Amino acid sequence: GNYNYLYRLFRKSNLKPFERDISTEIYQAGSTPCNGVKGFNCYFPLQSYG
Amino acid sequence: IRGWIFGTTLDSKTQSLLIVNNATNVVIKVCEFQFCNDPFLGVNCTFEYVSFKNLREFVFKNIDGYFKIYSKHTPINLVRGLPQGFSALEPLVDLPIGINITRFQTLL
Ligand SMILES: *[C@@H]1O[C@H](CO)[C@@H](O)[C@H](O)[C@H]1NC(C)=O
Ligand SMILES: *[C@@H]1O[C@H](CO)[C@@H](O)[C@H](O)[C@H]1NC(C)=O
Repeated sequence: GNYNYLYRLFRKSNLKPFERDISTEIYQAGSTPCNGVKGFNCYFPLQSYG
Repeated sequence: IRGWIFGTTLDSKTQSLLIVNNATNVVIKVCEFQFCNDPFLGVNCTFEYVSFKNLREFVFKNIDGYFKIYSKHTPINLVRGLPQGFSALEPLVDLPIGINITRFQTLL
């Protein structure tokens, strides 16, 4: 697998037309504040096709 | 007044746009910046571009990831506020900046 190529699987809101966003903050998937650490309902928003 | 900053968080974990006016030059730049808590003019880089008696007027608007600037200059008499009269601003630039915007600040 080649992991140089990434896609965002989670975001707070849909993009506006031609909106670009390189941010890498932890996505909060539920009730609990994630404070920049991975865990239950606290996910890295990028993935790779590999 | 010699510049502006625009963005969502304005600094840190998100992108933001900087403009600076520099005697004869103009500079425009976009990055995940970390500017001062109280910015100043006087004595990353995911987009970049380079080039009382008066009133300078401007409009800034963001549409479809482009950022549009219009402007006008005029002489004035009125000391208190914006003078009653009429002129229309004309387009300067239409920049493909792509970022989201929510907040701004003046540089002076
Ligand atoms: C743009 O940024 C603001 C402030 O963070 C946010 O509320 C809004 O959801 C964003 N808009 C889009 C289209 O992602
Ligand atoms: C600001 O303008 C001066 C005069 O043209 C120039 O020497 C300087 O390089 C400019 N600043 C930048 C960041 O280029």
